Amino acid sequence: VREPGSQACLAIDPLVGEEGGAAVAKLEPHLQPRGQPAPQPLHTLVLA
Amino acid sequence: GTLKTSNLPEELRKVFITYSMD
Repeated sequence: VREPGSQACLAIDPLVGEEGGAAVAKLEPHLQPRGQPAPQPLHTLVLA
Repeated sequence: GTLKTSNLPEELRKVFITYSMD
C-alpha cells in the first residue's frame, strides 16, 4: 500500500478581485429645465 | 497553498447574459 501524504489532491479557489472592483455607473443628462425660465418658440400672429 | 496563472486565451473570455426585467 502507498500513502497519499505527498501526492494528496489539490483544491482550487480563485483570488477574486471583486473587493477592489470598480462599480457600474449610470449616466443622467442634466436637462435644461423648463421649470427654470427656458426659452419658448415664438409662434407669431399678424394684426392686419 | 500555491498560486497558478490561467492560460485561458482571450477569445475564450467572452460571455453573454440573458435575463428578465424582474
